[PDB]
Amino acid sequence: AMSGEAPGIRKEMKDVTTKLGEAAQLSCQIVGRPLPDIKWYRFGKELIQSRKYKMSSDGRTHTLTVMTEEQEDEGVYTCIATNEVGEVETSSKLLLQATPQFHPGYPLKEKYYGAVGSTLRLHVMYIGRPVPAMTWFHGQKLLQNSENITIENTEHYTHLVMKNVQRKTHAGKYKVQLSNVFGTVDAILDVEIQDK
Repeated sequence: AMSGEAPGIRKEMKDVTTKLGEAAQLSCQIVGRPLPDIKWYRFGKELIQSRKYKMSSDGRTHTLTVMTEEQEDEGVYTCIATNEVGEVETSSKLLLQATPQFHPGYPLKEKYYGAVGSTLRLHVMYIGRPVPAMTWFHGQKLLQNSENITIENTEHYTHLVMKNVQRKTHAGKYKVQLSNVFGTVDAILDVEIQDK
């Protein structure tokens, strides 16, 4: 006809939390005449329906189902509703839940070796949502950022860098600890310094 109604949001998308590895339903209501066509977006790219991204619409309620497998599934999801009259946009975030766990796929070795006088970097990949409190220990001493020690913590890893390693000062056992509301986990790394 002469007139159609551009898609209108009845219920906007809301933030959703789901256990990592389980299904996540992101839903919203948008109404238009003609009925709106739905597209889902992720990092500026259109999501195409698959087994991982299931898409449901009855013309009013639009739901995206994400079968979470990895931490990277978390984040922004955008639903765009369109018709000849116009288009609307709505976005929300997916929050994952996972007990702190050292990343399988990047197994930690028992012993690590640092050349004398060189910098040693311990790069530990982990799985944990929400991002866990991360802590490093050398013996019974809690590691803190300083001139020769730096610790970069990310939602994907905890990175310890030690400058100018010497056997008397840097050799020994190290403990990396990850903790969140769900639980805690730790690993012990045996560091040895080799003259070279």
